Parts: sequence; structure tokens; C-alpha cells
Amino acid sequence: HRKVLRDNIQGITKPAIRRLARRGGVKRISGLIYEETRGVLKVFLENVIRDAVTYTEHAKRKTVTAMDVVYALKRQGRTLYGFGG
Amino acid sequence: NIQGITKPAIRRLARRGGVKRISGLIYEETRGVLKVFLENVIRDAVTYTEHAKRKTVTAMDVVYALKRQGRTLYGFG
Amino acid sequence: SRKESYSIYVYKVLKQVHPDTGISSKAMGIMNSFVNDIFERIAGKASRLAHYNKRSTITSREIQTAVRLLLPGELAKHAVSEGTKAVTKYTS
Amino acid sequence: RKESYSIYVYKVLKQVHPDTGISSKAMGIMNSFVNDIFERIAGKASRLAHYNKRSTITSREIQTAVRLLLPGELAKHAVSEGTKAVTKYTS
Amino acid sequence: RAKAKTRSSRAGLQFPVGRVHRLLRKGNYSERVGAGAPVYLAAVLEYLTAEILELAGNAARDNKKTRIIPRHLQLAIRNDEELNKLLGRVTIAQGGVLPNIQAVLLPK
Amino acid sequence: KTRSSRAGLQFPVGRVHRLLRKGNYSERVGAGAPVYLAAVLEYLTAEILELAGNAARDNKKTRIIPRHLQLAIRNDEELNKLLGRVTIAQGGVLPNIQAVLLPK
Amino acid sequence: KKPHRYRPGTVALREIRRYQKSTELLIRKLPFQRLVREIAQDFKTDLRFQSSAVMALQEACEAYLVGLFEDTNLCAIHAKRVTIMPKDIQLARRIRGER
Amino acid sequence: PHRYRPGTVALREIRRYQKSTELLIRKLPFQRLVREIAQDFKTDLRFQSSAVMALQEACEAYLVGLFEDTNLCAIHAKRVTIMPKDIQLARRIRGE
DNA sequence: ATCAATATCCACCTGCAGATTCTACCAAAAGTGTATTTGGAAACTGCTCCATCAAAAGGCATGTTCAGCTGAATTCAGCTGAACATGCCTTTTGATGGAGCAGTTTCCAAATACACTTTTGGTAGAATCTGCAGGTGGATATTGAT
DNA sequence: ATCAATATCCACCTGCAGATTCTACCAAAAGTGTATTTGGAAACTGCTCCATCAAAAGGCATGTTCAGCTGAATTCAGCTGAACATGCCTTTTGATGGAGCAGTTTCCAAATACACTTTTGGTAGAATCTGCAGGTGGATATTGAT
Ligand SMILES: [Cl-]
Ligand SMILES: [Cl-]
Ligand SMILES: [Cl-]
Ligand SMILES: [Cl-]
Ligand SMILES: [Mn+2]
Ligand SMILES: [Mn+2]
Ligand SMILES: [Mn+2]
Ligand SMILES: [Mn+2]
Ligand SMILES: [Mn+2]
Ligand SMILES: [Mn+2]
Ligand SMILES: [Mn+2]
Ligand SMILES: [Mn+2]
Ligand SMILES: [Mn+2]
Ligand SMILES: [Mn+2]
Repeated sequence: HRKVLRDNIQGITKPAIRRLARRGGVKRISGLIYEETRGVLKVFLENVIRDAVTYTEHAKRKTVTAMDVVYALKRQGRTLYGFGG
Repeated sequence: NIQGITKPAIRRLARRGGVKRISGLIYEETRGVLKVFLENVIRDAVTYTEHAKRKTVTAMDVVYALKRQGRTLYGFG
Repeated sequence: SRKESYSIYVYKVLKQVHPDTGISSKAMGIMNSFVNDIFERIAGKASRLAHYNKRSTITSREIQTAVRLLLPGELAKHAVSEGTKAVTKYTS
Repeated sequence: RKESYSIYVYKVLKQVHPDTGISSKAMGIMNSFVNDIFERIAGKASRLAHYNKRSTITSREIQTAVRLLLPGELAKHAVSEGTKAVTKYTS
Repeated sequence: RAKAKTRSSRAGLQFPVGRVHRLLRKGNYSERVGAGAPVYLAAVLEYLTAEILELAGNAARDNKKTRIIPRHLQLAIRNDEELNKLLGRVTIAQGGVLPNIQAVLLPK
Repeated sequence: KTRSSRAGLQFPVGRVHRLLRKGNYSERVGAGAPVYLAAVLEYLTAEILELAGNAARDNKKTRIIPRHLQLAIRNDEELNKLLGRVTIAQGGVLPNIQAVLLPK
Repeated sequence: KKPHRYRPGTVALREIRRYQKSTELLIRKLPFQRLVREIAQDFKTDLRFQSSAVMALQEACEAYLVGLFEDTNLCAIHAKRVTIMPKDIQLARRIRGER
Repeated sequence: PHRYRPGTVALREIRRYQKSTELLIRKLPFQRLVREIAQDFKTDLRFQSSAVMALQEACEAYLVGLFEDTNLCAIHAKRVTIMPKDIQLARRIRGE
């Protein structure tokens, strides 16, 4: 119903990635970092979303919840605070 | 007693780890590292031992202690 | 529609340690996450402990040992002291 | 006294490699392996059942647990085997 | 009938012992649960909460604020060696990071 | 007849059922859960023994030893991932020399 | 009479101080939301999301990236550089056990 | 007299020890260390022998893993020689 | 890149010690036949929130130019760390007692389970309360070209 | 050894979005009584471990020599940061349907419970047969003199 989504990884822009690196303390950035970062992100996101949906399907739901994501993130060895209830 | 972990022993560990050349300062550095690790693991192992009101650290005590290090050890169950 | 949470207790503790300080709702959410996280860590470790020792009962002893296994150093000693105190007072 | 998966691991060994044996130490590693994966799957299935306010671990929690814990092809393959076994059993 | 007293006031606690007991019963952690278990656990949960709130309140006032926000919690956790260890794989939403610039990056 | 044989399995369905009932996992355990779990466990065991058996005979040994399990596991990307934080006692490591360390 | 111009690095350092002091999300929300929906759409069609699920995903993703960039930065510096490069990212992820 | 060039034997030792699985630390000093450390946590401890061997398998696998990472750090910096700073970068990125 | 010379790695061998496989006894666990209860799924349905779009304003992404300074490449030697011979001492391997833990069994007092009934702390929503976000302006460390 | 151009710091202000307090019903904790499970004290008993003693082998400590790796010094091309114009699309705030969570109610398919028999898996010695300790020869590298 909405316009088919395509090529949205490019929404993670060069200046956004630059900001993320800055918060991470990075002063200077190779031109090739941007595509590398997109790839790394896509993989992380795919994996987390993959697991979240597995929780959503298991519950016979159509709506991914915040807790689905919180549990999904455990497979990445990450505990996310702030999204219960 | 930490000096009981000799330079050639450490060097054999490095070789199995694929290292071709080794700084003179590695041995002391490695001993420090080893010590920390051993302390942590042994501390938890004994916690299990104490919990069971035993005086003898068992292999399984060690296996469970290694989970806190996020390490799973196969072969001692 | 009724949802329980640790919010009122976290706020009571807050007023104890910083009587003139408040807390945002998002921060309260991080605290509720924290309490639930540690609850499951301690409870799970105590459960595995009881099972390893073939006891069917989680007692304060399993809780104490789990706490020693999960917490670093000084934090562990301090927590064990608080818990031991609460148990002795309670049983009195 | 003490139980282990040794005779079942040895049966599987004989199916896949009829003339091959296994050392005591290797068998100890296989036993560790089976207990480890058992606890991962059983534990994940349990937390899943609880997350959904169900008191029963069924094969559906096992299947979902397997999808959460195993990578890729191993996951698809394990799920197919589990599903086959339940279907044969229920016959 | 004797006048009710909470297990929490009996143990000298703010955190809910009865609720913790119920949560222990329904998490299938063990088939039986000792009388002191929920008390000890409520007390540990309460104590850790006090520790994090103490440090976070301190950051809040070192920033001229009367209200703790996620940032104060993050500052509290990451500047304390043991909390930082305990919560090493935890992400605090809206927490940001510690101000830290590597010395080599500073100007000449 | 045993439940294991009804399921086409070698792994013990009854033992798995009991271990689930008493491991404090849930109040109840469904009839298909131990069948499913025993089958998953059996499948992974066969996968590892298949590969380790191959290494064992590529070393001309009739008996699988921990080394062979380590070789089987670390040379398979999925098994290696599933077991990424596991130490196999007496398994050693994969022969691996970084190319920069070689002569010439 | 020439226009004033900071030297390379000065503004970069200013930006580090700026974003390390703040906590706002650094990726634009709506583009991030499109990314999440595109990816999820490829696992199961017509999914809906709680609003907070999208925000949970964005918090976890930005925390992950900033952490990776801290490690990456250490790798670049180790190699006597000040500029992060793909091999820095790859070493970080390898030692982290992601690769 | 014959003399191998520096590095040749090192490489040979790498092939040798990567092919084998034997414990690389001597048993008695390791055991002595374990008992010493154990003293600081609980008095009058005994150890099962297999507990000591469990501790040693774990310690050696840990160290071998750490050296692999350490080596990757040395090589990153265009060296072939591992140094304390390599170990320290490795442990920092591991979260140790 | 040759030969010649040299050292080490790697199948392949045998004999036999010992590690694995086979065997048989037997508690303990699984199976079995019946009986009984109950979790959760289906079928509802109310009613949150979610999807999507709308408009408008301005924050920010993009693309360009240009040059400062970074990374990459190169050179060279001081001194680190490898390789090797020698001979001592620490570990290893094997023998022997015996003290002291684990591991058990019985059996009651004490602990915990769990239903029933009663009370009150916790919640949701309404009503109050107020920090601090932005907004404005001036002071003030900092930067870079002179 | 300055200034001009900038960015950043620091009070001070107020309104209202978000936080805290108030209110009152009721879900769930608590008090009470009865049933069921368990912990540990006492009295065992083998059997792991610790202590000790001993010889000897091979691994290590040490000292020597020098190959070649690291780090310093140097040079330069072109990448990446800084800054500016342009104009898009994100943000913000609100609308409009309606998908799909949740809340209820009913009631079997599936699960538990229990008494008892049957089957099996763990254990430890016997019987089998693999690996391994050394030994040899061929394949394979390495090193140095040209
Ligand atoms: Cl208790
Ligand atoms: Cl089932
Ligand atoms: Cl690169
Ligand atoms: Cl160093
Ligand atoms: Mn798609
Ligand atoms: Mn009955
Ligand atoms: Mn019901
Ligand atoms: Mn440079
Ligand atoms: Mn020279
Ligand atoms: Mn009241
Ligand atoms: Mn402000
Ligand atoms: Mn009611
Ligand atoms: Mn049998
Ligand atoms: Mn040999």
C-alpha cells in the first residue's frame, strides 16, 4: 500500500556515518569506510530483525513489538535497556 | 610460583597460536594475563565448592566457573 | 488493563539516596529494565545451582552463591551484606 | 549412578561410519556437546514459553528455539529432522 | 485475626518481597522456594538499585539537574569500574558515551 | 516398543522427556517436544560424527579422537559458529600460518 | 583579506566533543524506519511494528556502530594512523568474534 | 657448521605445535600455581586431579586464542613480532 | 636458478601394552493401563495504536572546489631476538601409607505447599506541580594568519 | 609576540509538556490451618587425595654469535576535511480508517497422576585389537657457494 521500499540502506548517509564515528572518537575517515559501514550495519540489522520476527511469528502476531527486539538482541550478546512494558 | 610458567612454555603457546617472532617483554606480560584469568576462574570454582559444603574442587566446579568467563569447556562432565 | 512494574520502589529508593532529585520516565524505564535483568540473572544462576546440587529448593543460600558468582568484588560483598541483614531481620 | 549419552552417540557413530570407533576422551567431548545443546534449546524454549505466558513446552517452542539458536543450513536441517520425527512418532 | 504486616516491612526493605516471591514461583526456577530466598533477592535488587541511583543522582547534580535522565545513568555506570563490569554488555537507550579523545588525535 | 523407535531415532525420547520435566523449564511438557528435541540432538551428533569420521580415516585411525572433532568442527563454518565459545579439550587448533610470516 | 578557514582536524575534534557530549540518535529517523521495514518485509510480508520497536532497533544499531567505531579507531591508531580504514573495521570485528 | 636462518626454525615450531594437542605448560608448576591462588579464596582446599587438568586445558586454550589475536594486531601494524601493546589492544577489543 | 650438501618431515613397519569393545548382572527408569483434570485455542469483540498521508518550514544532505597534511613508500643500521651448544636441576614417573572427605541411610522436627478468607498496597487515571528546554545576550577560551 | 574571527561557556528568563501527587477500587499479598517434603545429625565406609620418598630423564637456564626486523628519518602525491550554495525531504503535528491486539467464555485434546510390570543402561571385568614407541628410508626443504 505504501510505495514499495527499495535501496533504503543508502539512507544511512555519509554525514550520519560521520556523526556515528565522531561519537566513537574518530577524527579522520577513509573514503571507503562508508560502504563498509553500510554492509556491517545491514548484516547486524538483518540478523536482529530476523530473530525478532521469529518471536513475532511464534506468538502468532502480525506486529513486531519492542520486546521481540529486546529478546532478539540476546542472540547478539546484547542486553538492551529501556523498552520493557 | 607464576615464574613456574617458563619462557619456553609461553613460547610454545605462542607457536601454537601462530606467532613467528616474540618481544622480550611478552613473557612477563603473559604471566600477568594468565594470573588474572586463573584468579577469576578459580574464585568462581571455589564458590561452587563452598556452596556444596565440600573441601574438594571438582572438575565440574571448574566447568561451571568457566561459564562466567563466557567459556564452555567440553570434556570433563 | 493492569501492568505491574518496579517504578514505585525505585522511586522510594531514589528518595532515600537523593531526597531532592527526581527521575524522567525514560530513565525509570532503564531502571525497570535493570531490575528485571538482574532478577533473571540471579534467579537463573540460583536455579542451575540448586539443580547442580540435586536440591529441589532455592533457598537464601542459592541466592547468596548466585550473587557471588554474578557480581564483581566489592559490589558482591556489599550485596551479600544487605541480603544477609534482610534475612536475619526478617526471621527475627 | 551416572547417566550419559554414550550408547546413543555410539549407535549414531555406527550408522554413519560402521567401521569407525571413538576414544574415551572423544566420547567425553560428545557427551559435553549433547548436554550443552540440550540446555541451550531447552532453556530458550522455556524462556519463550514464559514470554508468551504458556505453561507448556511443546514441539513448537522447540522448533522456534532451534531457529533462534542454530545458524542457517543447520537450522533448516534440524527443523526438518525434528518435524519428520514428530510425524513418524504420531503415526 | 492478627493485624497484617508486610514481609517487606518485616525485612526492613522497600522492594516487594511478596511480589519477588511470586515471580520466583512462576518463573519455574525450582520446585520449592525457601522463605528467605525472596527476601535476600529483594534486598540485593534494592541495594543495586540504590547504588546506581546514588551515582546517577551525583552525575545529575554535577550537571546542574534535579532530574536523572538516561545520560546520568550511563555516566554513573561507565565511570564506575564494577557497575561497568556488571553491565558490560548492556546498552542504555539514550545514554550516549563517555567523553574520551585519544591523546594522539589532539593537536601538536 | 520404545518411543525412540517409533520416532525413527537412536536418541532416547523417554530420557529427554524426563530431563525436560525435571530441568525446571516449564510446568508441563508436550508429547512431541522430546521427540523433536531428541531428533535435533541426534541430527547434530550425526553431522559432527560424519565429519570427524572422515578426518579420522584421512589420518588412518579407526578411532575418532578429540583432535578429529576439533578438525571437523572448525573446518565447517556453521558448526564452528554454533560452537564458537566452546573449548574442546585436547583438540588443539587448525593449522594456520598467516601468509606474511612465510619466507620469500 | 582572505576568509577564515580552520585547519583540517580542528572541526573534526570539535565534532567529537560535540557528539560525545550529546545523546540524540545520529541517523535520521524516517530513513532508518524505511530500512527496518524493507528488511523485515523480506522475512514476512505485511508486518507491522510497534513504534517503540523501531526505536529499540535504532538505539541498538547506533550503540553497536559507535562501539565498533571506538574499536576501529584503536586499530587505526595501533597502525600509527589517524584515519580509519576498512581493514581497521575488519580487524575489530575479527577480534570481537563477529567474523 | 650448519645454522638455520632466523625465522626458519620458528616456522617449523609453529607447524609442529599447531599439529599437536599436548599440553604446553609443565604440570607441576601449573598445579603449584593453582593451589597458591586457591589459597587466597578458601583455606585447606583439596583438588581433584581432573579439576587441575580442566583448569590447564582452559588456561592454555585461552592463551593460544589470545596469541592468535595478538599476532593479528602485530601484523596490522606491519610487524611480525608480537609486543605487549599487541596483547593490550587484543584484550581491550575483547572487552577484557 | 643450479648442484651439492645437510637437516628434517612423513609414511610405513613390527610387537605388545593397554585402551576400547564386549558381556552379563541388576537397580532404576521407562513403559503401560486407566483414570482424571485442565491449558489454551477457538470464537468472539471491544478498542488501542498502527499505516499512511497531508502541509509547511527549515534542518540538513549533496555536490563542488581547493589545499593541508596524511599515508604510503623508501632507505638504512642499531640492537633485538633467533638459533645453537652446554650442563645442571626441576619435573616426571613410580611406590607407599593413611587421614579425611564424599557419599549414604534412617528418621523426626522443621520447613514449605497450598487452599480459604480477609485486608491493603499498587495501579490507573485525574489533578497538581514544576524543571528545564529553548530563547536571549555577554563573557570568554581558542584558533590561525600576521 | 598580536589581533580578528569564531566557537564555546554561563547566567538569566518563563510556560507547558512531562513528572509528581492525589484518589479510591480491587488484585494480590497476608493470616490461618492442614498436608507434604526435606535437612541434617548421627553413624557409618570405602577411596580418593595429600604427604613423602626416590631415581633419572629431558627440559630449561645460560652464554655466545649475528641475521635481519623495527623504528626513525625523509619525501611527496593526492585524499580527505573545510566551507559554501542549493534545494530537497525530514520533522512535526494531526487526520482518518481499520488491522489486529487483548479481554471473555466455552470446553475438549492433551496433559498430569498413580500403581505396577517390563525393559534398559551403567558398571566392571574379560576379551579384542588399535596405536604408539622407535626404527628406517624417501620425499621434501633449506642453506651456501656461485
Ligand atoms: Cl531460605
Ligand atoms: Cl508437543
Ligand atoms: Cl583498508
Ligand atoms: Cl609494547
Ligand atoms: Mn523487499
Ligand atoms: Mn488418579
Ligand atoms: Mn482453564
Ligand atoms: Mn605520515
Ligand atoms: Mn648488520
Ligand atoms: Mn491504602
Ligand atoms: Mn538550554
Ligand atoms: Mn475480584
Ligand atoms: Mn542392555
Ligand atoms: Mn614415532
